[PDB]
Amino acid sequence: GLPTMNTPGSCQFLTSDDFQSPSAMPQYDVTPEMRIPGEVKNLMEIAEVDSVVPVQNVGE
Amino acid sequence: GLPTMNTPGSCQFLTSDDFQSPSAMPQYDVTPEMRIPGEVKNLMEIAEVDSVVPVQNVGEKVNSMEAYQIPVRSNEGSGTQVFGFPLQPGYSSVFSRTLLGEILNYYTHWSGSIKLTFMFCGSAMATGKFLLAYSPLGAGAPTKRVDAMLGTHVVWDVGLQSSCVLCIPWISQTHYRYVASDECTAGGFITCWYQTNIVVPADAQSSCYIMCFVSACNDFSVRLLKDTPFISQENFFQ
Amino acid sequence: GLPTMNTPGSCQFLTSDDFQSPSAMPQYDVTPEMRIPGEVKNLMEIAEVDSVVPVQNVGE
Amino acid sequence: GAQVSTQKTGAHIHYTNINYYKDAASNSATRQDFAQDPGKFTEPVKDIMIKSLPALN
Amino acid sequence: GAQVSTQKTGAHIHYTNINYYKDAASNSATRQDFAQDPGKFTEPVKDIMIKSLPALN
Amino acid sequence: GAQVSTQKTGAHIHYTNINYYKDAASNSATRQDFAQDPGKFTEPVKDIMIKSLPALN
Amino acid sequence: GYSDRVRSITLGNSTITTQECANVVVGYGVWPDYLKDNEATAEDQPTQPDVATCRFYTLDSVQWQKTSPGWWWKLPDALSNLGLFGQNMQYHYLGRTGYTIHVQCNASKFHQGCLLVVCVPEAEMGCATLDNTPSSAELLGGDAAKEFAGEPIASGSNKLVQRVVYNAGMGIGVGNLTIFPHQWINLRTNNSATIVMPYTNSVPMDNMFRHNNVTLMVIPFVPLDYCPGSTTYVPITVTIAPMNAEYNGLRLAGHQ
Amino acid sequence: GYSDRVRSITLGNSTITTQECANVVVGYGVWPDYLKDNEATAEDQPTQPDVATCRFYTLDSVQWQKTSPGWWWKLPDALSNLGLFGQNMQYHYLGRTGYTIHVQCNASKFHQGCLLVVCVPEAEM
Amino acid sequence: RVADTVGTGPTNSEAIPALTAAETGHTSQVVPGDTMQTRHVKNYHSRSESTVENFLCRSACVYFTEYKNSGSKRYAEWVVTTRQAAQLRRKLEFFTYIRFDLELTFVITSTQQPSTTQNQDAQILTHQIMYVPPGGPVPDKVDSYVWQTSTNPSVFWTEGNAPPRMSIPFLSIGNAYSNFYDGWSDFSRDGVYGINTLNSMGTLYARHVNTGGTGPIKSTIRIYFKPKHVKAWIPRPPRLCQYEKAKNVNFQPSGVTTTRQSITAMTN
Amino acid sequence: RVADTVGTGPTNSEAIPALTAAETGHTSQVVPGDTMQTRHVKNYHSRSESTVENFLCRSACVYFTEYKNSGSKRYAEWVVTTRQAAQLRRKLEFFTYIRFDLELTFVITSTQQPSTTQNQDAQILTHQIMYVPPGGPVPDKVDSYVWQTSTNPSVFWTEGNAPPRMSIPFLSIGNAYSNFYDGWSDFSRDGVYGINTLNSMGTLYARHVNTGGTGPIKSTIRIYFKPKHVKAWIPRPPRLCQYEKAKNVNFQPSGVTTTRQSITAMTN
Amino acid sequence: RVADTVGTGPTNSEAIPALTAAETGHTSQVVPGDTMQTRHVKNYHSRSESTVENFLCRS
Ligand SMILES: CCCCCCCCCCCCCCCC(=O)O
Ligand SMILES: CCCCCCCCCCCCCCCC(=O)O
Repeated sequence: GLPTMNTPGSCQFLTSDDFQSPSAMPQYDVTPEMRIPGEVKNLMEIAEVDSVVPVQNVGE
Repeated sequence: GLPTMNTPGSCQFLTSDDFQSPSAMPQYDVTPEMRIPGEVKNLMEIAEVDSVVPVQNVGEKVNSMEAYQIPVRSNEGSGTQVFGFPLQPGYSSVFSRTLLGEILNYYTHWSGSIKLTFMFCGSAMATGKFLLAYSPLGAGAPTKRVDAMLGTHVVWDVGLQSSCVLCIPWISQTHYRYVASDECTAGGFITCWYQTNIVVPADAQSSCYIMCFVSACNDFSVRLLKDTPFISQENFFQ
Repeated sequence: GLPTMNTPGSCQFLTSDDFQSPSAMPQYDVTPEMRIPGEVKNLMEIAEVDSVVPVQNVGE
Repeated sequence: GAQVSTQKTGAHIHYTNINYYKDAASNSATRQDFAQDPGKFTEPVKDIMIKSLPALN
Repeated sequence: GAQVSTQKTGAHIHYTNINYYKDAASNSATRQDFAQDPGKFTEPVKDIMIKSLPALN
Repeated sequence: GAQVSTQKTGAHIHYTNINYYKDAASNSATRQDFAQDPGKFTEPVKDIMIKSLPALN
Repeated sequence: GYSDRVRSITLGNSTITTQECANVVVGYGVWPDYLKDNEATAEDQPTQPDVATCRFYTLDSVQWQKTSPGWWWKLPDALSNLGLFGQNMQYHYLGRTGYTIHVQCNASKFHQGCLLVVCVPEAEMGCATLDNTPSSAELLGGDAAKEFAGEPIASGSNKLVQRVVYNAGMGIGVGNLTIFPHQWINLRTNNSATIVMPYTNSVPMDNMFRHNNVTLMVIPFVPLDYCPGSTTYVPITVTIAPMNAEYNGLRLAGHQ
Repeated sequence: GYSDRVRSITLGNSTITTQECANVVVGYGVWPDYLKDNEATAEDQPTQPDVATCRFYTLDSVQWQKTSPGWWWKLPDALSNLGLFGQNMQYHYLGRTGYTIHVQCNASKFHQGCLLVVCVPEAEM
Repeated sequence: RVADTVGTGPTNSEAIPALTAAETGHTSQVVPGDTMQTRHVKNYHSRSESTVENFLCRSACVYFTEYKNSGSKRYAEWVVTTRQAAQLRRKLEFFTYIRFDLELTFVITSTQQPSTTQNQDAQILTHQIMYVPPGGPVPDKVDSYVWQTSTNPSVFWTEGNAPPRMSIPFLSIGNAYSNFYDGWSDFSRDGVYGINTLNSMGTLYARHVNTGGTGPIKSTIRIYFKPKHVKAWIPRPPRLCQYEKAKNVNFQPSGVTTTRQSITAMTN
Repeated sequence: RVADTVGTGPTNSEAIPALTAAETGHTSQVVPGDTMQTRHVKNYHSRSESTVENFLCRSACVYFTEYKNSGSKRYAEWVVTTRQAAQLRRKLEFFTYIRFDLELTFVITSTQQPSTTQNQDAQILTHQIMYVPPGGPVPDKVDSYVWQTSTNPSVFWTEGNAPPRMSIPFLSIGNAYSNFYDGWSDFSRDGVYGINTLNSMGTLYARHVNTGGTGPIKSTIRIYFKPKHVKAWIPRPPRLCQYEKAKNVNFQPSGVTTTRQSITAMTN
Repeated sequence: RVADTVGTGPTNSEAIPALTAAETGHTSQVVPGDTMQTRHVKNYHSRSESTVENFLCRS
């Protein structure tokens, strides 16, 4: 048994945390990927596309 | 699962601890750095800068700008004492509020030499000679000019350059002297005397003033950082 | 998170234990050492020195 | 088989990661995948158009 | 990629540190950065002044 | 930078130790320092005396 | 041969010549310079009026009296209505510039006085009333000096800068103003003080009207005093020259 | 640059600084020095207190009046009860030493006066 | 390492190290040896505790607030400000501009509150802390959709273990944090004046995830700030005054220093 | 390793190993073989438990104090002194000068105190320990600003886990700690006389961070000292007397040894 | 890393960057420099929080 210390914040839950956890099912065979059009890698690319502006946004 | 033991003190909170913890936001893009003047890397560099000394800190004088000024006047007999203050910067009232003293109130131990700078503020015609002396601990404070001369001293002459530097050598049995006053370590006594009477022409003022500046020397150092005595809050501010 | 087991005796206090613990003050500058006479490395060396014996330890 | 990668830092420093599971679905997310290409959504049209030419000629 | 550095010790001894996060903001503080330069605050003036010459001439 | 040292064993076997702190005051005690010299306390006198010679001559 | 005391500074079409001066002080050892492309947030090209903006401008003089607590000027406000430089800032949303400060006082050998000339970045004055922030008119004086008061402002329920001299308005000790770049004018030894300031600010460029970068303050540690029949009026004059001034965000004139 | 008039003399823990001074005078062109073995009559080793004895000592000041005939001091008697140097001579039968003399007077430009500072060997009154 | 004194011997010379000019403003820099004879001394002293990082690398409690498992005040909200604690504020004030990563430790303690109800059973309380960026919707009630935190960083803590800990990247629109701002919020100059104008760090909300027992429970959450990777510029004098508000630097006027009986006397 | 005896055979000689002089003060150093015939024996014995570090590398309780969650005495203050515990004091006294790093373990136990109040509910107590350097402001009340500890080292402990542990660097103005000082605090020599003159290690304060239940709770904190990296010089005789004060070495006079019936008798 | 603007100088030309057709449906792609004189600015800004994984990697 190697000696170990426990850091403050042990056993705490953070929404934005990145860690390794054990899979519910061992060795599952995932369905093969297929080619799909309009693949998205960044949100900014969607914002570059022009959008109609409701400039006359008054009343009716 | 590797076998592990838990050390005593696991799950404890220490103010001064250095560890690695997970960021609240992953992969944040920090704003780029830009060049700024007067960059600071050490507190000591701020203490090296001279600070005006409220030597005349008596009664109403602290309330006016008269605290900093030290009174001098032409006198019938040479040998009168201009002023006397305790050597230590941290505990003494005279040096407690200065740049170096304020930094010291933060640290428990202090080490090294202090430079004191004195600038005459009288008319061009006015002339005079003063004796600035430091007396080593364990000797009663000097009561006469002859006693003061035994302690290491610099004789200053007004005219030509108008400022003088008396540098107090560190003379301590210990490597470090406590900022808080200590019976064991006594820093010393610093006093000023008239080497000669001030002389002025008719139509020139008999009485002038002398400002004092205090700073950390190159050899100066600090340790055991502690909370400062002056700052306190009854309640959180709004 | 690597899997770990806890040994029996975890979180226990032993008088004669040798472990690594975090300093109360970080990066303190310790006062320099100086030469002192009669340095001691072993208790036995003190016992080698002769000691007067109260052989007549009776009454007054 | 330890893997050494760069960390997220400012401009104008490496973190070690070891996989302890074989499911491959137990790994961390691929946050550092900074690749973008607006060519699909913007400039969809077949014939290419130059920045400064009449759009219709 | 372990890094080996010197420890804080007296005068008149190495500690291993490994980064387990990529945020780079999760690292320990840089306590050992003992660099100082009073030239900015003290001796600010353009023309350099020698230690033992009349200050004004 | 792991350090390998011998263990305390009987007569008539190595332990690995790694420092995880830089304070240097956080290290374990130096139990294995078996050095002794009674010359200071015993045989203090300037002129050396042989084991079998008259003590005063 | 030459004299350390004699100096001559030439900026634009204005030349300053003092027979006696203390060595010139660069506050952080940095000369003022135009902004780097690497560090520049704004895409649009900047406009540099060159010599027009970069010339000495002389402000209204003040009278040094035996009991004057102090005089203080907000520098950006000081040059806000003076020549092309006042016009350019009113026209433009963003401006960054270096500042040259020159404080001149003349007295007879018999006169004795000591003035402290200190330029302080981001000085924030504090109102006499705790619940109210200080008024703009009290905070900045355009075309006129603002004067420190020896006594603390009396009890009040109105906007009013706290002017007590020892606090200097910043609620900090007057003696520790040494850390800020400064130059001492002693009547026996010095005729005038020259301080050169690098541009200082967190942002590379800032709107001049909303925000003021540095504040020139003059306080006499030692009171002026003279024997009878000597000149009883002493004049202190502040001359300020912009350095490497540049402007961006061409906009219609005026601030609101 | 430098000024002929400005001077600074440092002996032991005492430093003297005068903005204006006449050129320093060495009386016979000879610096004071320790005695030679070739010239030494006494067999016993001498004791040299070094910086203790060798420091500036300040005497009681006098008042210059419009009619003061003169002021005179016997130098060995002057330092006979001052610091370690007064103590060493009282303890020891024989003493030989060099002497540094510094006479300081301060007056306004308008003042006018001339003082003669002379050191005379073997003056017999 | 501290500079070590050089041994010196007596000399008479034209040169005048002790003499200098205050008017130039160049601080005099003279060693003890120039003023007096000295002996060669080596110094092993280290300036390693005066570094800005060491001075500002210690946890301090910026603020604490109380919330109740029952009754009207279900959850506590605090705007995130350094100024409300004097010790943290004074040290930060020492530099005009500071750049630094932030380390946050939260300590939560629950105290039972006396009540008329009897035979209470208390399951372990779980506490949720949620941080909202400017313009994120504020919760109006403890049971709100805002408590889901899909787009908001949030931590859940179970009583009886190490306090939750997080690291914060340097967050500013500006290149550096500004301790003092001499400016108005608007171009006109009529409006609030102060550092409060550049104050937009968001708000923090704390609530009981669950109620273990019928009796009233009050929980105090304490927030601790530790600067990391510190970078400073433009140093400022010591404040020298007690604080009055966290939104302004307004001060009651203060004497320069404590007063001794006489200029000659060595007693404070 | 222990020295191993050499085998010897009978001889008649001028040389006299057994004969020696006590007056010189050089301890006699003669092997068993010189006095009698001996046989060659190898020794595997090791002097590895007599080392100063092994002798002084074990935790001992220097002192313990009690504080109450309610009532007038909210927190406990103890000045940090080695002398108040006899076992720690006696072993330290064996060397006149000692240099050593300090290891500190605090054990806190809370006991419920009987009371008239009923149906008490107790949330887990959290305990704060804060160490103040000489001249740091002392807390005057449990709710003081001093408890923020921005400039002061401090530890927070939650009941039910390993005791908090810290390492201390060698703290002294002096090169070595002085077990005995033959000196006065002042030059005059009128004043306190003793080791207490060199005593300035600071003070330690312990308080309940929170109160779980209405009933009174008393908590005892025990402080444990373990020397590390030990270095000793100038060894001193065994004390041979019961202690009386921790500020002085004053002693009631003591007989040299326990007394047997007669010089001839082998019975104590 | 975000694209960095290129410095531009005044010119009179047949070419018409600002003019374009909405009907084609090809989004117009014109830099600030084409519409007005600009100064060379380097950008250290990073599109590292707009990635789909970062946007959807939170509980
Ligand atoms: C997820 C919970 C924690 C949320 C933390 C939010 C970020 C707080 C950052 C505060 C930085 C304060 C910097 C000094 C004062 C100032 O410049 O405003
Ligand atoms: C943060 C909590 C722990 C605080 C520990 C403060 C330092 C205590 C050091 C005590 C050393 C005692 C050395 C032997 C006796 C003596 O020489 O005074």
